[PDB]
Amino acid sequence: QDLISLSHEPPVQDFISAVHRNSAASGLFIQAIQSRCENLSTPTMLKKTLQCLEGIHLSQSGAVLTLYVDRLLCTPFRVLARMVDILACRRVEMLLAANLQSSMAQLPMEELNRIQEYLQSSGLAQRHQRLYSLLDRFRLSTDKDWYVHLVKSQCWTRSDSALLEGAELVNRIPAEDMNAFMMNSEFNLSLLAPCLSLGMSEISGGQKSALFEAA
Amino acid sequence: KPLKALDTRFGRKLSIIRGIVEQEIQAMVSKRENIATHHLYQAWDPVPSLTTGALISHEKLLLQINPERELGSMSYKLGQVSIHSVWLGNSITPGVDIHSCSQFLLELYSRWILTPAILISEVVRSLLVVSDLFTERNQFELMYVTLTELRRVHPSEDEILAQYLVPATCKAAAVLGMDKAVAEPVSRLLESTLRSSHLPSRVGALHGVLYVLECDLLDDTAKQLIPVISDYLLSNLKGIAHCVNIHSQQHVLVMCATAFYLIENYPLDVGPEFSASIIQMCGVMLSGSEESTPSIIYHCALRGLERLLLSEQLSRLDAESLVKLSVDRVNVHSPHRAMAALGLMLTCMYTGESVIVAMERVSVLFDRIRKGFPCEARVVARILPQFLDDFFPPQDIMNKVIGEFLSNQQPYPQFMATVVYKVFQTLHSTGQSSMVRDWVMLSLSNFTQRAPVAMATWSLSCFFVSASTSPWVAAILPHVISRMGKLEQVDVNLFCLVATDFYRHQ
Amino acid sequence: AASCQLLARDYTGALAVFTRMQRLAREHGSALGAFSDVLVRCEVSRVLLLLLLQPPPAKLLPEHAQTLEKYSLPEELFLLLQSLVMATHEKDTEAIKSLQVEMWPLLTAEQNHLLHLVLQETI
Repeated sequence: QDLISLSHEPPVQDFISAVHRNSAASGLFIQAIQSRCENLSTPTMLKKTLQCLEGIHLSQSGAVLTLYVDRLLCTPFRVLARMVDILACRRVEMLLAANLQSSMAQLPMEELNRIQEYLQSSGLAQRHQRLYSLLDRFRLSTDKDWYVHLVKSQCWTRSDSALLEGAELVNRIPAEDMNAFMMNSEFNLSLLAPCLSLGMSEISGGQKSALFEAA
Repeated sequence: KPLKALDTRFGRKLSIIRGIVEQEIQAMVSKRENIATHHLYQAWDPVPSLTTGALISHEKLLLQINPERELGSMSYKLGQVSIHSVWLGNSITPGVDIHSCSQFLLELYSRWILTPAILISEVVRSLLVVSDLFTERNQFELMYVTLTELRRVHPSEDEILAQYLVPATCKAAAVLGMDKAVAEPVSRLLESTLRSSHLPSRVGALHGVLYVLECDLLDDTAKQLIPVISDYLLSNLKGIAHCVNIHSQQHVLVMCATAFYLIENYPLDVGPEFSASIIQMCGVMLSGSEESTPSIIYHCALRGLERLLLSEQLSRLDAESLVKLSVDRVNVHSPHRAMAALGLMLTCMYTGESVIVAMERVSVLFDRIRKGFPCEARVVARILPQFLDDFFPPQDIMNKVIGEFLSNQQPYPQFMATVVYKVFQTLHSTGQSSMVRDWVMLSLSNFTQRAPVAMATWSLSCFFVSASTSPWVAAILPHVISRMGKLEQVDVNLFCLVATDFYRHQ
Repeated sequence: AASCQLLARDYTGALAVFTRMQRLAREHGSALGAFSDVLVRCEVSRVLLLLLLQPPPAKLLPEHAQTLEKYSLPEELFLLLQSLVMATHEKDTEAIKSLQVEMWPLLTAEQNHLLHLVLQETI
């Protein structure tokens, strides 16, 4: 932490650039980062660990692919996620540009299976297209119930950002069955306030609403 | 009073549209003193019905709030109880017992008037403030008698007593019948106090003018001492024409409020050149920059101008001048001032070769869709479907909608797609639904030329879900506009579904 | 004046005053001292006001274009402002929640009101 934390100083920055010219020293460097990942979560410390992992030895770069997928990419700081993604796409490019004998004997097949199962099992592969596309090409180098199913698809979820359109999808439910399709197992309680507001907008203008009664 | 221009088959739609406009004006401009929470639908006016009754909703009192008041501000401001309410609440026309407390106060202040100058000033100010609660004509008689006795006894070189005394004497005279023995000293008092140097003496005298001019059918000799006030209003609108930030704020505001009242309810007593000069000076007042004329002065003068427009009194040339000034202030850049001027152009296009004029002003509203902050565009997208549906026949509005939805100089076609949906389902009369199908075919022949691909497929998907069958395809349209960009295999599936559903719709 | 307009809910006037403050601080700071404090307060609050009301590119002046190109001042709050611009452009609400929890001590009460309004009108 003190090595990365002082990286703007010329002796320790020249030291870090001297680490990148040795294979086993950079491998021990990335093992040292993997050992102490939990205390590197503040924005300045992660920004310095991304400035120190930008250019390393071109073999060991395959290993930093793993550290760009498993640990650092799940941070909620979006520029840190973006910069991990830029560096990881750069590593997969510089891995594809090298020899296949040096890359296939480095990056395992079952470990790449673990990486892509972590990408597909989480939502991170839907976020960033280039990383999953480059990993896949590295693999390749070697109407009523339908509307009910639609509102099941876009209301029964963890959380959304579209709350107005969600309440408008709840609006033209056939209104004889609202509590069957609102009082359910996992219904969003953040969609439940725009249901109240739009039901009040329907009551205060004209004929009464079933949205406001149900909500 | 509640207007004559409403309660018609035409006026109700105008009340709806201006209810939307003024509703999000009071979301943007207003001062939440009534309101504690953060919600959008919080507009609330404490005007009761009138032996009191229930509370009147805000959508029913559209332009009843006086121009003396800041938008949604709640404080005592010398115009709380109108003498309409004095004459018809308590039936006098020429659960706490408040009446006994008011009688005991009149006894106390009549004995203290008849003591240092400070107590006399605060007692007359007290008497004017407590004067909203008097429920008997004898109380106003005793009020006016004690105040004329104070005017006779106390000397004249005390202007603080004057600025707390003049509205009290004028209101005590205004509740009573405005007879000659009452009208001569009150008008002499007002003509004397309008020449003073103390500025809230002018403010209190002008509120007293508003109480005198309010409801009493007034004497023919006493209405000839009106044009002193009219000369005062001409001079102090010509003086405060250019600069408003320098002089004052509440003086100009109450002064324009009584000027608009004199235009509205007493037309014939003053010449038409006076109302023309007020419309000219207020057109100058609206045309100031964002630092010259403040927001409260702007909105109050503007609300008074459309108050005069909804009255059936003004001539057509001054109405056309207000149309031109309203357009040239629609073209201002601040969002709430543009919204208020949009309310002006709504009320201008409602109290009345004209088809080309409608083309021009609807193009003005679309240019205010293009440039403009998104709350303003929310308001215009809420207005514009029933607007175009009920003005002029659908071929020209359909050419405008097709020609200005697909522009690359459109910042976002989101709200415009909601407009397209509401316009299509307000154009689903059957013989017009055939015309709808013809416009969809012509627009598709325009759609065959390419936009960027994800944007093009999304706009086509919104257009097919927009103009479609009744039961369940239209309800998808919020979800269709939930994702604006971001092409997907789900997007291709739903686009194919609605396109094949329209292939059998013909 | 800008604090008074953020009290009275005139946000576009606050944009105009904040850009005027930054321009008069760049003409007279080339910073020195409290001109840099003026610049820090403006460079935070204009970004919060450009995220609150999101202007179309017609009324988006090139100074707004330069600073929205700069983000899309100390390193912590600069990093969190870049992350919050990237989160509101992507509309990712849980990230904005975890940013309001961690930008609350770093901002003054006017910036906390503006960041509350940005987090409100995107959900």
